[PDB]
Amino acid sequence: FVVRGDEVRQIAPGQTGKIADYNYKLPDDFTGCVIAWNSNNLDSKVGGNYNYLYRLFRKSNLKPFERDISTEIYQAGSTPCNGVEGFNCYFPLKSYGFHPTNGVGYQPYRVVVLSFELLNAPATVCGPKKSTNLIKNKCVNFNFNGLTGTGVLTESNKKFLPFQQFGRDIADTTDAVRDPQTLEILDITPCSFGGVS
Amino acid sequence: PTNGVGYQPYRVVVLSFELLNAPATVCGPKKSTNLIKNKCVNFNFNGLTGTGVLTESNKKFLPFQQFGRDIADTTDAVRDPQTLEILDITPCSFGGVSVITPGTNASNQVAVLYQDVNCTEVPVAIHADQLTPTWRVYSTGSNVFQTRAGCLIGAEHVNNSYECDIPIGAGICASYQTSQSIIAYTMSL
Amino acid sequence: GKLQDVVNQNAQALNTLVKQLSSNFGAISSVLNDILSRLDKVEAEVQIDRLITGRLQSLQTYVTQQLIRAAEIRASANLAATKMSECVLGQSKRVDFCG
Amino acid sequence: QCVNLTGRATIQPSFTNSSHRGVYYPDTIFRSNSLVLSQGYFLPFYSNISWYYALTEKRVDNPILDFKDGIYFAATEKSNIVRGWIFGTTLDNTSQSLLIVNNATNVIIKVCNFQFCYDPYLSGYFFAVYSSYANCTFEYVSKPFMLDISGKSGLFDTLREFVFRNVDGYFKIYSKYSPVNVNSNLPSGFSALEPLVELPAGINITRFRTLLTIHRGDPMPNNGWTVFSAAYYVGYLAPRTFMLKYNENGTITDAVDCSLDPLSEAKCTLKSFTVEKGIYQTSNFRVQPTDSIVRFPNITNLCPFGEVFNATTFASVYAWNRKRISNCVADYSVLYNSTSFSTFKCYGVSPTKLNDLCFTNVYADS
Ligand SMILES: *[C@@H]1O[C@H](CO)[C@@H](O[C@@H]2O[C@H](CO)[C@@H](O)[C@H](O)[C@H]2NC(C)=O)[C@H](O)[C@H]1NC(C)=O
Ligand SMILES: *[C@@H]1O[C@H](CO)[C@@H](O)[C@H](O)[C@H]1NC(C)=O
Ligand SMILES: *[C@@H]1O[C@H](CO)[C@@H](O)[C@H](O)[C@H]1NC(C)=O
Ligand SMILES: *[C@@H]1O[C@H](CO)[C@@H](O)[C@H](O)[C@H]1NC(C)=O
Ligand SMILES: *[C@@H]1O[C@H](CO)[C@@H](O)[C@H](O)[C@H]1NC(C)=O
Ligand SMILES: *[C@@H]1O[C@H](CO)[C@@H](O)[C@H](O)[C@H]1NC(C)=O
Ligand SMILES: *[C@@H]1O[C@H](CO)[C@@H](O)[C@H](O)[C@H]1NC(C)=O
Ligand SMILES: *[C@@H]1O[C@H](CO)[C@@H](O)[C@H](O)[C@H]1NC(C)=O
Ligand SMILES: *[C@@H]1O[C@H](CO)[C@@H](O)[C@H](O)[C@H]1NC(C)=O
Ligand SMILES: *[C@@H]1O[C@H](CO)[C@@H](O)[C@H](O)[C@H]1NC(C)=O
Ligand SMILES: *[C@@H]1O[C@H](CO)[C@@H](O)[C@H](O)[C@H]1NC(C)=O
Ligand SMILES: *[C@@H]1O[C@H](CO)[C@@H](O)[C@H](O)[C@H]1NC(C)=O
Ligand SMILES: *[C@@H]1O[C@H](CO)[C@@H](O)[C@H](O)[C@H]1NC(C)=O
Repeated sequence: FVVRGDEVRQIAPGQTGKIADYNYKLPDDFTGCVIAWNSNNLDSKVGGNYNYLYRLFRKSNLKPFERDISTEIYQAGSTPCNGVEGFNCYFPLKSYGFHPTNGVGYQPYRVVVLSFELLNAPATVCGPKKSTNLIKNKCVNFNFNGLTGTGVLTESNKKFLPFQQFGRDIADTTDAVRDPQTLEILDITPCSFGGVS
Repeated sequence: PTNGVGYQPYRVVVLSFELLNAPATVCGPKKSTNLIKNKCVNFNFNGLTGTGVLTESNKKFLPFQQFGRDIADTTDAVRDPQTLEILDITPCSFGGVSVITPGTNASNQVAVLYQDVNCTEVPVAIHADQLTPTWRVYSTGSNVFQTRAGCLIGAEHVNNSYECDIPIGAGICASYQTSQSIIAYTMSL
Repeated sequence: GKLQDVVNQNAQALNTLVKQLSSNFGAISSVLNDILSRLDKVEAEVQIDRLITGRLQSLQTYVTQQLIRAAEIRASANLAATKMSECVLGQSKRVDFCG
Repeated sequence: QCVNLTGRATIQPSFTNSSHRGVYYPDTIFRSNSLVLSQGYFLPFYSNISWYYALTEKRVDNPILDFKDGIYFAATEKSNIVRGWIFGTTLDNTSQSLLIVNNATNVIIKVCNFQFCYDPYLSGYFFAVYSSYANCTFEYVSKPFMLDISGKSGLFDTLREFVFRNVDGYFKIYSKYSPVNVNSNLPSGFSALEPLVELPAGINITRFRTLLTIHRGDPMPNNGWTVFSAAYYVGYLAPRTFMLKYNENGTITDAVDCSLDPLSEAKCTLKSFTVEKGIYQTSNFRVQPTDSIVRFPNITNLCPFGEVFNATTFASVYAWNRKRISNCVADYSVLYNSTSFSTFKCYGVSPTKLNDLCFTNVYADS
C-alpha cells in the first residue's frame, strides 16, 4: 500500500494512530518484515495525486489483517442524516494530497509487508544459498530447509508423511529430516557420546 | 520555510501520568456498562482490569481511595466510580476441591469433596450457575454427606464401619461397593 | 516447645509463601492486573515471564524445605514407633533408651 | 432474480447435544505422540447444538444465525442438499461478505460485495442467491467436492463436519467426512477435524447463513418445492482448555474437555487419560468468565486538545510550558483530522492500551 511518511512508523505491531486503527493493523504476534521506501516522483505528480485514499472515520478499531472496503456514511453526531453528507456526518474516505513540493512527512511512501510462516511443510521460497553435496556418517553442521543443526546423518526409514520435512521426538529435538533434493528420509544422531568413563 | 527537514521546526508535547490510588481525573473514551454482581466476570474499574466475582460489602474506604489491597498485594476490594459503592472482589477459582474415584477401568463415577465448606453454600462457593449441568448435578443432591473436612457429594453415607481403601479425611473413608456405587463411612480402627 | 515450633515451622512457611507474592522480581509491579492493564500482549509478556519465574522458584523453594522437614519428621516418627514397640509393648534393656 | 418463497412452515429449530464431537487442531505445529493441554475456542462436550432440517410440512431451513467465535456445522444428507455458506456482517452491498458455493464438480469461494436477496436459495436442475457483485478482491476456485442430485431415497449415508473460524484475518475451514446410517439424529462418538483450507478473507464475520438446494424441476408445473431428506447441526465455539492426544501420524485420536465433569478435570490435572483408585486434588478448570464489565467515572467533558495542540505560539525549549490536564476524557482520535504525529513514543504504558486507562495527574510539557 501507499501511506505518507509520517505514518510509516505506524506499520508495526502494537502501534496506534490512524493507519493502525482504521486502515491496516498488524497482529501482536507478527512474524514477518516491513519494508517502506520513499516514492516521490513516482507516486506523486504536479497538481496533486489525489488517487490514494485513507479511511478517516470508523465505528470501531480494526482487528488484525482485516480490510474495511465499505464506504457508508459515518455518523458523528446525533441524527442519522439519512446517509448524505453535511453536518455531523461525513464521508469516511479522504484523499491524500501528494505534491512534488511536499515535505517528507507529506511525501508518498510505499510499504510492503511480508508475512512468513515456517511450518512443517515443503519449502516454497528459499534464500539465495547454493546447495552443497550431502555426506553421511560424519559429524557435520547441516542446513536442511533452514534447520541449522549439528550431528551425524545416517540413512534410515521412518516413513514420513508426504507433506512432511522433519520429524521430532519426545524431547522436541530433530529426530529425522527429509532430504529436500532426493526426497530421502535421513536420520540425525547426536555427535557426542556422553556415557564414557 | 525553505530549510531542510532536519532544521525545520517541530512541536513537542510530553504527557506525564501517575496512576495512583486517587480518584480518576482523566479517562479514556471507553464507555461504561451495567454492573452485575455474584457472577464470574472480567471487570475494569478506573482502568484496573481484573477477573473475579463481585459482592456488596463494607470495608470502610477512605474518601480519597479507589481500591483496597490485601497482604498478597491483590485487589481485595474496589470502589464503584459511579455509584460510590465499595464492592468486594473474590477469586473465581476454588482450589480446594478433591475428586474421589475408583480406577478408570472400574466405573466412570466419582465423588466430589469440597473442603471446609458448609453444604448449603456450596453452589455460591462453586458458582454452580455458570457451570455445565454435569457439574450442577454434583453441587446439590440427595447424596450430600457432611464431614469434618468439608462435605462430600456423590457418595452415600452408611452407618457401618469397615477398613477403608480411599482415605478422605477426618476419620471418613470411601470405597466402591455394591448396583455398584461409591460409599463413605467412618473408618473402623 | 518440641512440638510447638513444628507448628510454628509450618504456619510460618505458608505465611512467607503468601508474602512473597508481593515481590516485583524485577518486573514493573507485583500485580498481574497492573501489568495486564497497562501493557499490551507483546510487552507484558516479558514482565509476566519474570513474575512466573519468580513465583515458580518460590514454590520450588517451599516444596524443598517441606521435603527436608518431612524427612526429619519421618525420622522422629520412626524413633517414636520404635519407642512404642520396644518400651510400651515390652521391656527394654537398652541404657537410657526409655527414661 | 430472486423469488421470496411462500407456504413455508415456520423455522422451528430442535435441539441436541455435541457428544464428543468437533475437536479440531488449534495450531499448525505437527506434534506427534504427545498429550498436550491446549487453550482455545473449542466446542464443549455435550453442548447444546441447534438443529434444522429440510423436509417436504414443506419446510426449508435457511435462517440467519450468529457467528460468534467460529461455528461447528455438521450436515447429514442423502443427495448433497447443503451446497454453500454465506458469511459476513450485514449481508448486503454496503459491506463485504463471503460466499462458499460448490456446483457439481468444484467449489467457488468469492469474498465480495454481494447484494443477497431475502430468503436466498440455490436452484437445482434435473443462481438465485445474489443479484450483483462488484468492487472486490479475493477469488478462490481450487478445491474439490462431491455433488450429485441423485438417489433421493433411503436413510442418510454421509456426514460432513466443518469447523469455521475467523482469526487474524484468516478464515480457517476444518473438515471431516464420515459415512453413518442414522434416523434423523447426530451420531455419537469422537470426531477429529483435519485442517482443510485457510482463506485470507480478512473480513468482519458476525452472522452467517447456510444454503440449501431446491428442486423445482420439469415435472412440477405448480413450482414444486420438493426438497429431500437433509439435516444440519450448528454449535458455537467457546474458550475452553482441551487435552489432546497426538499419535505417531499427528492425528488427534482422543480428547478431554476438562470442564465437563469432575472425572475429566481430575483426568486433566494428572496428565493422563486413565486415573487410578484414590483421591486427587484438582486445579481449576470448571468456571470461565463470560461477561466483561467496564465502569469509568461519569465525566463527559472532551479534553482541550485544540489548545495543547494547534496553538498560535508554543514556548521556547529553554522556558518550556507546564499545563495541568484535568477533568478530561483522553481520546486522541479527534487529532487525526488535522495533525499527523511524526514521533509518538510511550514509556510505562502501551499506546494501544491508552483508551482503557484512567490517570490522575496528567501534565503536558510543550
Ligand atoms: C463487525 O460487525 C459488527 C456487526 O454487529 C459490528 O457491530 C458491533 O457488533 C458488536 C457485537 O457484539 C456489538 O456489541 C456492537 O454494538 C456493534 N456496533 C458497534 C461497535 O457500533 C462491529 O462494529 C464490526 N467490527 C468489529 C471490529 O467487530
Ligand atoms: C534438482 O537437482 C538435483 C541435483 O542437483 C537433481 O537430482 C534433482 O532431480 C533436481 N530436481 C528436483 C525437483 O529436485
Ligand atoms: C453518572 O451516571 C450514572 C448512571 O449512568 C448516574 O447514576 C450518576 O448519578 C451519574 N453521575 C455521577 C456519578 O456523578
Ligand atoms: C452450617 O453447618 C452447621 C452444622 O455444623 C449448621 O448448624 C448450620 O445451620 C449451617 N449453616 C447454614 C445452613 O447456613
Ligand atoms: C444411620 O444413623 C443415623 C444417625 O442418627 C440415623 O439417623 C439413621 O436412621 C441411620 N440409618 C440406618 C440405621 O439405616
Ligand atoms: C420478497 O421478494 C419480493 C420480490 O418482489 C418483495 O416484493 C418482498 O417485499 C420480499 N419480502 C420481504 C419480506 O421483503
Ligand atoms: C445427548 O444426546 C443423546 C442422543 O442424542 C441422548 O441419549 C442423551 O441423553 C443426551 N444427553 C446427555 C448425554 O447428557
Ligand atoms: C438448548 O437451548 C434451548 C433454547 O430454548 C433450550 O430450550 C433447551 O433446553 C437447551 N437444551 C439443553 C439440553 O439444555
Ligand atoms: C460450475 O463449475 C464449473 C467447473 O466445473 C465452474 O467453472 C463454474 O464457475 C461453476 N458455476 C457455478 C454457477 O457454480
Ligand atoms: C467501485 O469501483 C468503481 C470503479 O471505478 C468506482 O467508480 C466506485 O466508486 C467504487 N465504489 C462503489 C461503492 O461503487
Ligand atoms: C498413519 O497413516 C498411514 C497412512 O495414512 C497409515 O497407513 C497408518 O496406519 C497410520 N498410523 C496409525 C497408527 O494409524
Ligand atoms: C487550528 O485552530 C484554528 C482556529 O484557532 C483553525 O482555524 C485551524 O484550522 C486549526 N488547524 C490547523 C492550523 O491545522
Ligand atoms: C477534517 O479536516 C478538514 C480539512 O479541511 C476539514 O475541512 C473538516 O471539517 C475536518 N472534519 C472534522 C473536523 O470533523
